[PDB]
Amino acid sequence: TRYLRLKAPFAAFRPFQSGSFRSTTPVPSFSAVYGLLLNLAGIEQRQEVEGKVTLIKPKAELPKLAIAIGQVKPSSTSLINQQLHNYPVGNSGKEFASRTFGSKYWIAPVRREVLVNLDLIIGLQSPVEFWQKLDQGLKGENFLFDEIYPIEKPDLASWYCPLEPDTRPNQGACRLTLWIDRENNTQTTIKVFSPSDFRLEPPAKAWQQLPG
RNA sequence: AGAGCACUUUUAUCACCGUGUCCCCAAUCUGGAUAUUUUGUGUG
Repeated sequence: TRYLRLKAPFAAFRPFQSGSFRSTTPVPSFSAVYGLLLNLAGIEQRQEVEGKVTLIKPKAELPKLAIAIGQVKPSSTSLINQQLHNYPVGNSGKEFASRTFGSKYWIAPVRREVLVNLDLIIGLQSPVEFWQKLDQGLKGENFLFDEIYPIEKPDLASWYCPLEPDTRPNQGACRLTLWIDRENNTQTTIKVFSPSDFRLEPPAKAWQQLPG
């Protein structure tokens, strides 16, 4: 129905299972977008549990919505190499096995990278109740978001759309994730996405319906 | 409350040492601002 714009000076979207060296994507993943939308709604996550894993999210009940992503200006990236919180991968021993109070004791720096600027025009098709809840949360009683204001109708920009095995893409993102829980599952099938540069509204294929 | 973003860019250090821009030189040589001009006119 109605959509909104946002911007931020710095951002970072680390792909999962990156390993030692971290990376990022020019466009935030769908799951991160959904998490941001849920956080702004003022509704907490369905899971309240603590342990080895803390993403136990059954899909039994969750508001339905369709999400599109826009991009107005390409952004470069930079890298910083300071420190990282290592997880032991070797038998190791000594001091780590002595104290053992949330130890994470071994430390070794490698790398990581961040973005230079972010400005997106996010598109949402949601029921009226969810939009009203968002309005109440924004107006009522990690350097990721700076400010938000709905300027839907003006300020056109490019969009993204999945591509079928034909022709060739340009300036396309590497990987994208729809739904994921950090345990044994099938992850997501569709990975490749490409942008299209045209002024008017995105096509019907651009909108993607999230299972959650 | 966004695929949970911490635990690290950390601790010391003289670009130092000696070194005359020095030694001679002329702005020199001549030239009539010259030629004429009444402060005149009257008052106890």
